Amino acid sequence: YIKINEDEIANDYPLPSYYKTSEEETDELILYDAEHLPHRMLHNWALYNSDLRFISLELLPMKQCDDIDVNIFGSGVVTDDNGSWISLNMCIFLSQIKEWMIEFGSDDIISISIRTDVAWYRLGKPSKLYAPWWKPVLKTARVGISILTFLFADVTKRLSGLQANDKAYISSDPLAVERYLVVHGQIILQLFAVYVKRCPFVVGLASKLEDRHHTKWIIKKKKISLKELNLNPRAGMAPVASKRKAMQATTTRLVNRIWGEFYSNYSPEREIKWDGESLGKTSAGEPLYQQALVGGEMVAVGGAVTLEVDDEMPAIYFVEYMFESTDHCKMLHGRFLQRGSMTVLGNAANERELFLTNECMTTQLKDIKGVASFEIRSRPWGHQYRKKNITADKLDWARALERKVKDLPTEYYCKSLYSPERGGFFSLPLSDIGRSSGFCTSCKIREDEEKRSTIKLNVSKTGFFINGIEYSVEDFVYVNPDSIGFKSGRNIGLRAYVVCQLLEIVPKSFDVKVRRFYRPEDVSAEKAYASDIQELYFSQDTVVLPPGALEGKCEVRKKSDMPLSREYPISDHIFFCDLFFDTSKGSLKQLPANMKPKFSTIKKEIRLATLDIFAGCGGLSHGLKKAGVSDAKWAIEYEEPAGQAFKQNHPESTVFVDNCNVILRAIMEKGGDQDDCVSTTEANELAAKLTEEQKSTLPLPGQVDFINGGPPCQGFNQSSWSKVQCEMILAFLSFADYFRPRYFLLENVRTFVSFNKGQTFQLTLASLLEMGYQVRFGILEAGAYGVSQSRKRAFIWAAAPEEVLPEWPEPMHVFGVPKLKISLSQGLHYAAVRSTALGAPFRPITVRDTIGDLPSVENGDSRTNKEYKEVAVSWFQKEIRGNTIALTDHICKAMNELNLIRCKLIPTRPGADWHDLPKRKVTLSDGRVEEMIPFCLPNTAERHNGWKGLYGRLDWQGNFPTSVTDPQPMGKVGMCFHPEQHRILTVRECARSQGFPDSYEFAGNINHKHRQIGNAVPPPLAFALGRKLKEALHLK
Ligand SMILES: [Zn+2]
Repeated sequence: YIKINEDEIANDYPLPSYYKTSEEETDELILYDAEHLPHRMLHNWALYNSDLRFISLELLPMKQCDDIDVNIFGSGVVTDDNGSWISLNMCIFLSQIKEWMIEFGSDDIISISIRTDVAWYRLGKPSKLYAPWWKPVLKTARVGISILTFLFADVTKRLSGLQANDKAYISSDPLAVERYLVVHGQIILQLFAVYVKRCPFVVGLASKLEDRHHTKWIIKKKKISLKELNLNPRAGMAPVASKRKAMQATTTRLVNRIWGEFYSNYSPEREIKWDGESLGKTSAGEPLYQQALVGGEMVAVGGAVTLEVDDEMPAIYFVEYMFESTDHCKMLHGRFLQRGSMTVLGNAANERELFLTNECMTTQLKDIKGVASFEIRSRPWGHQYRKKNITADKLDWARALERKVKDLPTEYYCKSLYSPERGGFFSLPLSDIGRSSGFCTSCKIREDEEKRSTIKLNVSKTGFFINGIEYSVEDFVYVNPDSIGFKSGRNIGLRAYVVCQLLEIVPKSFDVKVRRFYRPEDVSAEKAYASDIQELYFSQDTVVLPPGALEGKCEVRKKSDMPLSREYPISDHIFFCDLFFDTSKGSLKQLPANMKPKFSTIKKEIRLATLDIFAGCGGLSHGLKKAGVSDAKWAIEYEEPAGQAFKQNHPESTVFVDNCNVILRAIMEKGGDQDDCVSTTEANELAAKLTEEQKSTLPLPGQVDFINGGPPCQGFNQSSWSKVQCEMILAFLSFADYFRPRYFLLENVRTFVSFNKGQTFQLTLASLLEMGYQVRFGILEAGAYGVSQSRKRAFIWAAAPEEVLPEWPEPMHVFGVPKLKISLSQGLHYAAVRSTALGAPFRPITVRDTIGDLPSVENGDSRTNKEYKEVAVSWFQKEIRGNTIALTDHICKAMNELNLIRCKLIPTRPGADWHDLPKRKVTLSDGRVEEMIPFCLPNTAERHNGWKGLYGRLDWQGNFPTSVTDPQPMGKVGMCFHPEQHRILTVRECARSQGFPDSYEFAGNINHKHRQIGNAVPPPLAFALGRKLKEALHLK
């Protein structure tokens, strides 16, 4: 017997996918424990190997065989045989199928059947997931019947002559079609043999199969004897059974109105005389005028005028001041009033809403096309003003509709200042605009920015200014490392800022001489490992640089004067120097006292009551509480293990382990607002079934001052209203609207600003602006703030009109990722923070700095309590271990014997992955011969090839990849193995990768703990945001 394995057939079949199902699954031998076998047939069947990888039916033999090297299992629904035959166009799991059969469809109705060791199985319509592995079998059957209708090289020429119109077309190339025929040989040879029996085509095909021999087998006779247990991978596993029903979200009448209106309107449903007297004179001695006539209509400071434009739509300018030119000219100054449609909002903005901008313009009075009605909205803020705002909104909308019906001029309103450079909508400086004093604040800002572009040397000849930063003699500066003169291995060759001491300014328009400081990583990687992050080595290397190669200023002190407080995400540009590094010998020595280097010399209750929606294990809440800005008094979490973990880590919190929509409905029912609720009847029934004690502790408007959390947006095409109605972002925005918190921090994945052609982001911004918020957005990479796991997160800050929008934390660690840009419109882009790829104050955190001291554990552990065996060595271990003396959650997911063998066979070299496993039939101590190489990708499809990272180890000096949120030791494992040990990353190691302190505790199964760790904002990034918010909170 001759068989062809996956190497040749892999071209036609798609990329290998894996089988998943629900908990409904029963054994097969127990149903029928015991040629003349039961003929039970199958619905929604599927086939797989021992790794639950979908496998073509072509890999099973035709006759009896004593030993079948390839093991194959199946699943489906066992049902009564009805003699269903195919011509064109309770759940069970099978045992090791021993063969398969084509039944001769004399009336062109050929069927499909399989034989396990117990009973026959006729095959019906398969599962939709297995259809890609099902269609090629039908295609080759159609080819076989086409040749049968026709009746070796003559046949190949005949079938190559056919074009793509016929269903039995393969390819016009003789060689490719011959390869296709020889690859699917037995599937045609047996079909021809069951009809001609000794036709030359048959013997030619057999000869070709021998020419492409890949596996021999022995044909035998009746050997049925039940001597197997089940050996099925599916047997014994408990599948995930949640698939929570996406019920319609509970929303307020405002958010629902906005989203429904958007998805229903779109988606697949002259005399120029003055007026008055001058109130003063400008600096240039020009008259200052407040009011003027234009073509019979009015123009005044604080109003808006229109400028004639070439087509398109006229531009609107907010008048700042009016003056008469020296040559008796009527001229005015205005600020650009961007229309809502041209901002990042796009089509999700009202027609009547305009946004102030920093761009200014100056023009003659006679160039005005006309004056448009324009008012500034200053509605009061607070939860108690929501009903009045709703009534005013309805009245204004009715008035606008009435005016549009009678084709009257549109009345505009402005309530936000759109700054794309800062990337957000801010509050209007009502006391700084429309001053009519002849001074434009935006013009002053532009002039100041222009002044921040010149390399000017001060009169003292001992310093200069660059980028608005003053440099002086004896200061400490940053120099780009270049200016001096694998997936895991991202930060493998990136150097931090070169710290230098600027000694003398030598003119050349001048160059600066700087003495060099040497970082620990310059000596060796091991020295950088066992040393502080903020340590510098003194040296006597002086280099001359242009003044444009200086990035900032820092401080350098001794060990005695270093600050006592040590926050983990370091926001202080402070280093300490104690040792001397000699480049000639590379030897570190003590600092001699002969020179005595001139080092740097020293010379409330704002905590906000917090409601944390979708809290999870509490990473964001812990980070914000460590920064002294959040209380985490209330939390809401659907998942039971996540709520348990939150209650474990935050005992003082009040955790609601319930649906967000149900909790919102209960809150809005307690407050007395039922007519403002858009909720399903199921939500009403669930909310009505709540303990009175729980309803007594529910939050109410006025008791919440900070709402934070990340909604689980499904995203992923322009979905209709009936599909976007069930998203949790609507419930989150309804929470924000009803409670009216002073601050609102939304967190989501990087692709949040691109879901549904970016409509979700625009709609979120539109809802937040309709509420009356100041909204800013950005994308932050957690890897640049201390963690060793790259994670890009989109953050949206929202603040009350009278509050201050927090700034974005400055990245302080090197990370090789370009600027993270959000595209607004008109080719404009916004970057939240600078890309610390070519330079940063501190070196990147490596894997060894994170998991280099934890005790070793074998593959699969359950001991949740252990003791440390090695003292903390690096800076990260010392900082994250703290005073903890009991190691918790140091357990790893247990892999089967085959996966353990595969992991042990992976070499402990950087960049190693599944490409390094040897090709050999392995045999674990179970009687199950298996292929060692996990995947068999097609030779073609280069883009769909190069599957690097799967079964991949971690580089010691690399960083944790993004693909370790939920390690899965069944199919596509990914880059999750340990750098040195033969195991998957433990829960504690994954927590340390995200910056979770060793004192943090997780709850639930290992899968639940990993899901909590992967779904939480890193406590480092959360703490950085918290301290930025604390800085913003002290201004007000
Ligand atoms: Zn201006």
